[PDB]
Amino acid sequence: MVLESTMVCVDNSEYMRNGDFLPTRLQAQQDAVNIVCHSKTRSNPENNVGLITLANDCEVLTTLTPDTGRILSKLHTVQPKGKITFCTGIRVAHLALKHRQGKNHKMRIIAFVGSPVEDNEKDLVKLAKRLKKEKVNVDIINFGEEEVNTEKLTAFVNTLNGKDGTGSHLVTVPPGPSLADALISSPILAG
Amino acid sequence: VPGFLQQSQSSGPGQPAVWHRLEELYTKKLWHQLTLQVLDFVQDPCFAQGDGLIKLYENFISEFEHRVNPLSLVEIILHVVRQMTDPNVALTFLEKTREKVKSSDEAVILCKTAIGALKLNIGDLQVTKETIEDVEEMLNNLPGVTSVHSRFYDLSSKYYQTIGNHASYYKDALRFLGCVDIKDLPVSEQQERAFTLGLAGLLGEGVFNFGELLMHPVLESLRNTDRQWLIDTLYAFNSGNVERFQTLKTAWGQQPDLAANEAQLLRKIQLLCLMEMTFTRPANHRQLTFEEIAKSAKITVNEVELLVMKALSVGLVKGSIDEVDKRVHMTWVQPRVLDLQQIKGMKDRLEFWCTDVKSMEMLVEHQAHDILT
Repeated sequence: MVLESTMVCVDNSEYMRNGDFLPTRLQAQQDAVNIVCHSKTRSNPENNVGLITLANDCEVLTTLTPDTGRILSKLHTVQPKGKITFCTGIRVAHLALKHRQGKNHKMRIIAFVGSPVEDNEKDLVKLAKRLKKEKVNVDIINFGEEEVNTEKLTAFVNTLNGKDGTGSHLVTVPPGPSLADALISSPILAG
Repeated sequence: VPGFLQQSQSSGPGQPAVWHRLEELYTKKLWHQLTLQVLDFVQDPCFAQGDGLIKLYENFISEFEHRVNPLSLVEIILHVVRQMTDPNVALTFLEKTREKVKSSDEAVILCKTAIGALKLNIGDLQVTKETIEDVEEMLNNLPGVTSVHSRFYDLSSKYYQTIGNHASYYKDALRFLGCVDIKDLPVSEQQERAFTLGLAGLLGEGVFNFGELLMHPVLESLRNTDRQWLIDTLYAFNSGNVERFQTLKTAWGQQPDLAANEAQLLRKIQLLCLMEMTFTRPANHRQLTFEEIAKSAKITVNEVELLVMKALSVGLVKGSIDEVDKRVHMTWVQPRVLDLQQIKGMKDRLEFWCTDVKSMEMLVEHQAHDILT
């Protein structure tokens, strides 16, 4: 199977507590963690997946482990109130990826951005060239309400990698009512 | 339910403009940009009959959404209570919001501070000290919010207004003086704020001087706006002691509340000079005479006993009194402030100790370095 370590990032920003995604984004992104942890389980047994809180202070409560049980426990009562912070959210998972015992696993990060961010374009392009030097491939899936047809995030994924690098894909929520399972139905079949 | 917020959609000219977006915020079912926009309308001064009607819909939001923090619910209820004018029905509804909301973040600190802010009309003294004591007990873990500690000062200051142990007000106002990071409020309020703070802190019996915290950098800009008779008399209580002109000048400046504590201030400066007379001299030479104390404190020779021995009970000096010549032998001292050009002379007193030990000790083992090998 493919060798890599996937680090899932839940969105704890205060804008993620609304029930627009049925029944609530808390359970919606919980099912999103359910489908990414079960797919990586069906993908390779050697994949270890932790969680990271992006907004406010960034702390990983569950050390990187192949078992998602403790991750599912932290999905409940997470108290996702705070202001979204982007620039640190990728690097905090990058440090968790440098603590891996085995060096044969590729560095992989999946994050959810459900809130408008104040991150400047200079900061995301500095992280883009930094990830170019660090080879890390990040697959982001945009939830929630944000700038219509997100650009700085799309340009972030574009300028993140190149040639090929097969790759970083960005999935933005369509402007219409839908279930969270329908939003994650596309990435699970094809990245 | 939609028509309930549609009848309240127009509060006046220009309101339905942004309300066209406000009603489009819950159609997308986002209650957060809705929270910030509604809270902005609640923060926007109004009649206000709009928030009183729509608070039931905001309550309906909190029902099925089950999430949104009570912080915003306290911020809206403090705006509505002003228009309700009745604290009792506000206490029944606020305590209802206290028991109906639970989150990982502690809601007891924000609810009890809201109850304490609404308890000013009860009027006071009955349940005040109990809930006020519960605020900082629940604030001990984990005080990372920094926002509610100012509300703790609000209910603690209104708890002090009964007078109320003046000595405690400086400690509570210290808590506020360190709680808020940036003042971000007009100095015209903080000039009298630090004024009555200087009054209640100086008139306190537990603190005889504390001239150190009088120089605190965040309050010194507030003292610059204040008249300089208070700052100069605070320097009289910093050093002094008499300085009979300045301790009278604070009676010229502040008429009330000084007449009761005036004799206490005189006793406080009479025990204040005892540390500074032995501290100022290079000395020691720590043995003084009755003529020094009786001339400085301008008190009779019979009361210098009570004078110096009370300072022994204060704890600023442990010294003993030689009553044959009526001399006073000081011991140790109470450190208070000091000053610029003192770090330099401190390096002189140090470097001299440096070359002393260096020379002599390098002479010691200079003799015996041979025999060691």
